[PDB]
Amino acid sequence: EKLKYVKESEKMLNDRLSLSKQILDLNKSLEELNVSKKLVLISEQ
Amino acid sequence: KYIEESQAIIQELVKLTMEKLESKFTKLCDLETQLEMEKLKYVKESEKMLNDRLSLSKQILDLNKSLEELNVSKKLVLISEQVDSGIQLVEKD
Amino acid sequence: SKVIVPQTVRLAEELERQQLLEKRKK
Amino acid sequence: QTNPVPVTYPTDAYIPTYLPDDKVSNLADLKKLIEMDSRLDLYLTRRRLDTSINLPTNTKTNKEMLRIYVYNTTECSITIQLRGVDGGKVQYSPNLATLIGMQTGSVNDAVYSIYKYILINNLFVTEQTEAQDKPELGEVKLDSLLQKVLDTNAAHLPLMNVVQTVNKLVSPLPPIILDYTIDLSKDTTYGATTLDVDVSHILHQPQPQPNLQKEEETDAEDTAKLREITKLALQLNSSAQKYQFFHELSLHPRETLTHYLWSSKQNELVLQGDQYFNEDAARTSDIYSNNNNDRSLMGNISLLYSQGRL
Amino acid sequence: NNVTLKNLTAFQLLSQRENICELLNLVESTERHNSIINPERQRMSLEEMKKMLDALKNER
Amino acid sequence: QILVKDREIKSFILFILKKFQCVATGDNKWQLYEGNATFFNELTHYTLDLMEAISSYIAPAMKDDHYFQTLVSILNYTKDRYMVISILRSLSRLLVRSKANEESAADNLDHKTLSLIVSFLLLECDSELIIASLDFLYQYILPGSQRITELFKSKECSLILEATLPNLLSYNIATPDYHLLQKHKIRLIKRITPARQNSIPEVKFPQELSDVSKVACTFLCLLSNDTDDGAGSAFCQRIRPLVLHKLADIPPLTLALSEYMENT
Repeated sequence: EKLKYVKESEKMLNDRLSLSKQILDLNKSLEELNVSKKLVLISEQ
Repeated sequence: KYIEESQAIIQELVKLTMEKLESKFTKLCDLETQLEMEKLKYVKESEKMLNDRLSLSKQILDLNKSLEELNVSKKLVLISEQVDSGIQLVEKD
Repeated sequence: SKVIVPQTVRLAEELERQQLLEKRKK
Repeated sequence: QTNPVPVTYPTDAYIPTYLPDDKVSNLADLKKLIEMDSRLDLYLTRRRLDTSINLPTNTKTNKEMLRIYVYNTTECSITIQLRGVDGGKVQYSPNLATLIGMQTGSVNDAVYSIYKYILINNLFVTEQTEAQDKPELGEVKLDSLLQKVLDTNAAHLPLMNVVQTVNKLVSPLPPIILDYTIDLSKDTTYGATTLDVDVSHILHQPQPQPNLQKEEETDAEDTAKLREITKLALQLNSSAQKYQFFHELSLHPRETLTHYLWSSKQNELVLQGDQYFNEDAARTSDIYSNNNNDRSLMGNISLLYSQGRL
Repeated sequence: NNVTLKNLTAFQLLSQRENICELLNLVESTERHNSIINPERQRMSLEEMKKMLDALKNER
Repeated sequence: QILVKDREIKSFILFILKKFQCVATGDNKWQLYEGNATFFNELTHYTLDLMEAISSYIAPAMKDDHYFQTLVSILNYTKDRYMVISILRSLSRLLVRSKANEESAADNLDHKTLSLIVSFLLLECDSELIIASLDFLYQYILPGSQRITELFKSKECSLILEATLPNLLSYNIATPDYHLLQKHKIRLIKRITPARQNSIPEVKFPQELSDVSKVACTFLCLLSNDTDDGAGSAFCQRIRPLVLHKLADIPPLTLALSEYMENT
């Protein structure tokens, strides 16, 4: 059980970081074309 | 004599068994504390990820609506079967 | 056969619980 | 189970505490062992309870693929299943896939995500919510998204309705579907017609382990061992009671001997209270005769006649 | 497996009579006393205790 | 009411209880002769019943109360079940109007007895014993917060409560089973109609709780109302996610655990 918890925590952290990078790039692209709002991660306040 | 030797042997055996079992209990308690620490960290991270996933899905819905408002042929689609796996801006017909 | 919930016991339980709830309201 | 299942054999026995501590020198060790056994039982029964947290995710912890070829050869729908599909992973409806952030998962994951969404946005009708601002208590106030999902123009559905709609919003994983109608002009085709489908979940084959063959054996073995221990404890009790009787006799002989005589007389009198009740004394005229010195049988007649029972 | 007044009184009286007859030394209970003690079982249990003690001694 | 106003009967009950305590603790002063055990047996039972009744009329028990000590000794000793339940009721009734700060009888409950009662909580095949243990613990932690601290001071009681209460929430109420789904396999229906696979089987939800679950809900609600930054409030936060799983599986639980979800 302990090993399972550790693995899942690490995977979630990595996915969060990758998603943050993707969101930054997508916000840049939306600003490039046109947009009124931006994607926001709740964890980053 | 017979029963006396048996008594001495039983005393020693019980003593050693008690010590062994107490050591096992100490090990198990330490391992349980470590398990609780890991579970707490996992719970925190998972709640954060779930809140982010729900909010991000709602934002994606709103942004696709907005893109349809301003006549843009693009869509925001999940790269895979979740939000955590990644999203991207694609073009369709 | 035993009476599981006497009248005075139930009354005292309700009274004490209401008293403590009122104290918490303060 | 909600009751302890009364049984026919003794399930435990006290250990006598009236033995002399000087002569018996291994009672302390036996009691220590009993305490340790109780502690082990407590620990096992506690740690065998389910307390694992599982939040809804996917992609849980390769090159293996498959190619399907179709071609008409000369000299109409096509469906294909994969048999590695259970109810453990289903396809969320396109509407539900916007409420939650995922598209494929389990059913309990969908239910948990629905409840978590109802929790994040304050939608349960509470005392405080009613006081701030008729709907009942513990009801769910619907948004535009929840209404698009449940397809109801109401506003105050209870929770059972929400979870039953969740049950409605789930369908199995869709099979492989191709539409290759016909081809009759060309000699052969061997066109592209290729499908790259993963078979990873089938070649790994994570299977459980055989059970219900040692559980019964373990239960029977433990029961037999417990019964043997209880029998030995009862034998110990018997020996201790005999010792206590002889010790008490050594302390006060006269009183114990008088008690023995009186008790023996009384028990013998009791054991002779049903001898003339055997259809031999009943069918013959002996016990009804008046010549019997003891007339405890016929003397009742008068009373029995006055009560009308007879 | 059933217990009635007759069975209970008979059991108690049998126990009393056995004890008293033993006081006067009118009974020979060697079979019972050596099936309960069972010196063969005593030797077996003693050797088992010795083996378990050696096992606990050598694991360190 | 007439019996309570009688010093003779109360003194006799106390005498019999002290004899029972002497038998239980294994004192060398007075050792019951087994030839009389039968009599004594019946005696004890009747006495305890009497005690139970009059336990309601001596409600606030002071520090050095002989009834409480006798009863806790007998509780730690006996293997009878009728006796255990009677003793638990009698103890829970001797703590009705007692203050936490004021010195009361609750200081005669060492960690051994509390660990024993929470162990009783740990059982599964006896609803009545679980309900008795939960009622005793409710009456225990009810008057104030120092008793919550004394309860959670013991590591064993804390661990058993933490592992038991959420599982007691879903006690004998037939949660929705997600195993028929994992065992259900998806094929094509054999047989001009297009090919369906098959319908995923339904999933039912419970519509009412059991008595053990209701008592556990009330206990959690009461336990949640303590001051933050103190034990008992950290317990609810350590316990919350499992309760969230339970709530997701049972709606009447969400209706019944309102006070718990408010103070968290």
